[PDB]
Amino acid sequence: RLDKSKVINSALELLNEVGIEGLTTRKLAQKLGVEQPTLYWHVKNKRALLDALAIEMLDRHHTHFSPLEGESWQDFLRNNAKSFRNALLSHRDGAKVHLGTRPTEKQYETLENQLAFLTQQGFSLENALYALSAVGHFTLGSVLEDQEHQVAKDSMPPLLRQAIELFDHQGAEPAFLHGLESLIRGFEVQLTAL
Amino acid sequence: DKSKVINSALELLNEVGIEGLTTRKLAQKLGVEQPTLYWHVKNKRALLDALAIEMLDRHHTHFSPLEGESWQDFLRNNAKSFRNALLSHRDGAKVHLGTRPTEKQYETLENQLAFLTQQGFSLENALYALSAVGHFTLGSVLEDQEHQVAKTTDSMPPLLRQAIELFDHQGAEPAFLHGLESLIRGFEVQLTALLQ
Repeated sequence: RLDKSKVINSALELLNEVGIEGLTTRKLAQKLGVEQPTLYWHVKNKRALLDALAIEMLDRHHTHFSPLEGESWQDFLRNNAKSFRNALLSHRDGAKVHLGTRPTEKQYETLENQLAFLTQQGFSLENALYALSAVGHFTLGSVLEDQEHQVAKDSMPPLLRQAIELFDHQGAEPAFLHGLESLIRGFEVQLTAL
Repeated sequence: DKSKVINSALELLNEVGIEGLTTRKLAQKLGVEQPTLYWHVKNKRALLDALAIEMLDRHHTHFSPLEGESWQDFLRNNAKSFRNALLSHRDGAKVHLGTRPTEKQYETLENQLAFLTQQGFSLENALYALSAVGHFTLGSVLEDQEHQVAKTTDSMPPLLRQAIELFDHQGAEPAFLHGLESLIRGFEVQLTALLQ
């Protein structure tokens, strides 16, 4: 298994060194000191590699995937999103690596449980689904922006000036927590109306 | 001319996707030698910038409020407009990712912040509201297009089985519309707060 090999740690390191673009099975094979047929025996192509990496990031850094019992659905959602975000930021291009990942048998177990929890709070199955996907889409989107501008990082109009300096002083986390609260609060308003 | 290059580049994108897309492929698609194309597009990053910008010119048409329009309706129409641009071509959302903004887009950002503040939103609330909508929209189309690529419901657990079956029936749009409303309500609640 990849479990008993240094393939994942070696790819994770290469990822940090060159990013998802420069990460190829060829370079990984050279990093490992082996030729390609042997790396192929461990993992078949870059997509299968990224999948494994995505899941390792989740395994290592995605703490709050199911709700603490007694925890409100609002709290579950906040902490789930923060936890997913921490996973995506744990490595370079973590969000791009996640994109296109095939959920595992466990990720379905975990997503059945999440749907069970919200429907118990009076979300229709539809709205539970939409709620988790909106939080997920928002978070993925944020981290993608964030990670693309970690790379980049008067006559000017006041409002634009204020908005730029805002992100220099405060970074991306307040914007993240703000959008997350806008979502959770919007769910409450929507639930109430329906 | 550049119109020929861009239209041909858009076709190639639809044919081969963002990953198959190269300036080499584009040159041998067009009539021309690679150094000829170079003067239109330096490299893949420049090509992708040009395509992202073209999808926005063509389809992202609701970047400023049409006056009379409520801030809510503007935010809706802006987000749907933006989504249309990303969905207009294969891998549009990935093409958009990592494009730097033009001076015009910054000029647009000024106007939008001015507009939302005029409704009573703090600048910080204006700014974070706009990013939330943009980030939600981008993330949606990404996983949507990413899911479109996918080409077993009856083997998986009860609720999830029903949930995904629901997703296939009513495609991706309803989830997007609903999440867009949720952001808008969250914003409205901020609007009615004694202290933003």
